[PDB]
Amino acid sequence: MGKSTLKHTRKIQILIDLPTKDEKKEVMDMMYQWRDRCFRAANIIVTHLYVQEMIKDFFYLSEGIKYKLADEKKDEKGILQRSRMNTTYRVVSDRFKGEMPTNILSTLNHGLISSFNKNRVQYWKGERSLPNFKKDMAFPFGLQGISRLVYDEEKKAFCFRLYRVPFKTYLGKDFTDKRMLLERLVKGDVKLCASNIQLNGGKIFWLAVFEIEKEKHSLKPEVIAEASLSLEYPIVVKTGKNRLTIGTKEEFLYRRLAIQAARRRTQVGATYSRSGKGKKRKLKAVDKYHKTESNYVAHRIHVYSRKLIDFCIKHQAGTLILMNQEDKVGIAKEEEFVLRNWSYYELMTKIKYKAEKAGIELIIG
Amino acid sequence: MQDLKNTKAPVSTATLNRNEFDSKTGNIYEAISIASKRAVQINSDIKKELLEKLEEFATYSDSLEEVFENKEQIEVSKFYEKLPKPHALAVQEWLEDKIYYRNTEKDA
RNA sequence: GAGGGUGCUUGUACACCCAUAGGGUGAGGUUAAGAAUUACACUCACUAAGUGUGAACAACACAUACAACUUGUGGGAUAUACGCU
Repeated sequence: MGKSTLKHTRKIQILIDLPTKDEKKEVMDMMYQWRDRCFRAANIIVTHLYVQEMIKDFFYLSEGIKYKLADEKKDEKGILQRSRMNTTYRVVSDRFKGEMPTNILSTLNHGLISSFNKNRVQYWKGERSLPNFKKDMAFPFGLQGISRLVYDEEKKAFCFRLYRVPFKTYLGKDFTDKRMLLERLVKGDVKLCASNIQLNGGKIFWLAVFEIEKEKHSLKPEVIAEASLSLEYPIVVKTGKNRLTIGTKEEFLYRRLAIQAARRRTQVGATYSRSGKGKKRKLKAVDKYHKTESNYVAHRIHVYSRKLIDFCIKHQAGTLILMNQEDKVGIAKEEEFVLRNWSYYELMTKIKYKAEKAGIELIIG
Repeated sequence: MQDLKNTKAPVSTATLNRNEFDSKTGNIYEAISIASKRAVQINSDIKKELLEKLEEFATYSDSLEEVFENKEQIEVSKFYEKLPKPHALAVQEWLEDKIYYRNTEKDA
C-alpha cells in the first residue's frame, strides 16, 4: 500500500509542572545543557563521518585500494569494526553520556547519517562545506521517549514526561485545533514521528511531527485551474468563468520592504547609540528584527496558498497548473529584486504540499 | 408595491377619453399633475424593486472590458422592460380611483 | 509615539500596562592622560510590563476578534549597516 499520509508538524507550548521556582530552574538548566550537548554532538558526528571517507581516498591514492565502509567481520575490504551509525553514536556517547539522554543522540545520528550518504556525490567532487551546527538548535527526541501522556482535568492540561520530568501542556485558548490531536494519541489513533524541541528564552516548544492523512473531496480531474504567480498579483487563478486574485502588491512586497527599510534604519541608528558596553548592546535594536519579515512572508504565503487551495477545491479543480512558471524562474534567477523580494520556492512548496494533501495534482510549466 | 404581473395599464400609447380622465377634478391639467407625481413615486418604487432583484445576480467579475452574458439578469431586466411605463401605471391608478391627492394651500 | 510584556504559535487589530528600552546600568581586558577621568562596532551579563486571591519579586484562578498553522537541519548565494585602504 502507498503512503496514505503526509508528514506534518505542530508547535505545542509546554510549561514545567513543578510547584517551586528552583526545581523548574534546575530542569530548565538541565535542558539548556541538553541543547549544548546536542549541538556539540552534531559537530562530533559530522566530523567523524567526514574523516573516514578521506582515509578511503588516501588508501585509494596509495594503491588503488577498494576500502569501503563496512564491518571487517563481514567484509574483507571493510575497515569499520561495527556499523557506521554505531561508530558515530559510540564516539559521541562515550563523551556525553550521563548528562543528556541517548535517544537524542540516536535521533541526531540517524538524521545526519541519512543525509550524508546522499551528499556523498557533492562531497567527492566538492561543492559543499561540512555543516557547522548552531547553538540554538532545536534538539531532537524520538517517539521512544514520550511517556505518561494523560489529560489531567484538575489542571486542565495534558501531562506527560520528556525523560523523567513532568510537563503541563499549554494549549491556552486552543480547545479545538490541536486539542483533539493529543487526545488522538492518548487513545492510540494518530501516529507520531521523531519530534524536536525548541526553547526561546523562558518558553518551551515541542515540534511534534504528527503523521496526518489526506482529505478526499469531490474533485474532477478534467476541470483545470490556471494559476499564475507574479510580484504584482501573488496569485491569479482561472477556473472556467471564475476568477480569483489573491494577494496585493502592497500587502506582500511593500510591507516586506518596509520591514527591510526599518531594519536598515535601526542598523544606521545603532552606530552612534550607547557605546563602550560592547557590540551586543549596540546591535540590541537590530536583534529585534530577527525573523520579523520572514514570519510576515510565511504568514502571507500560508494565507495565499490556503485561498488558492480553497478556490480550487470549491470549484472541484482536480488539476492545478502553474502557467509559465519555468520562464519566470529563469528571469528571476538573472535578476536581484525578483529573487530577494518574491518568494516563489516557498509558495511553490506550500502549494505542492497543500495540494498533494487534498488530491489536486500540481503541474509546472 | 402593486402587483406588476397583473396590471391592466396599456403597454403602449392609447387614445384615452379625456372626459373620464378629468371627471374627478374638473381639469385635465390638474389630473396630469397628479398622475405625473404618482408616476414619479411609482418609478422610484420600481427602481428599488429592480435593484433588489438585480443584487441577487451580482456575479462578482472584476474584468470590465469583456462582455458578460448573465442569463438570469437578462431575464429579470426583460421582465421589467415589458411592464407598462410608470406614467401609464399612474394613469391606470388614476382612472381606478386609487390615487389620493390633497392641496396643502387649500387645506391650510 | 514607535517597539514591546501577559491574552497557545504566526499576521492584523484589540482591550490592561511597560516603554527617554535606539536606555538604566555591573564586571573583565585593553588604551590615553601628571591626575580627576575618558574611551572601545572589545567580551560577558543584569534590569520594565494584565486583574484578583495571596504578608509577599511564591503559587494559583481569570483575561479580545478574524485568518492561518509542515516545520526543523544544513549547504550554496546575495545584499544591508559598520570598520580599514
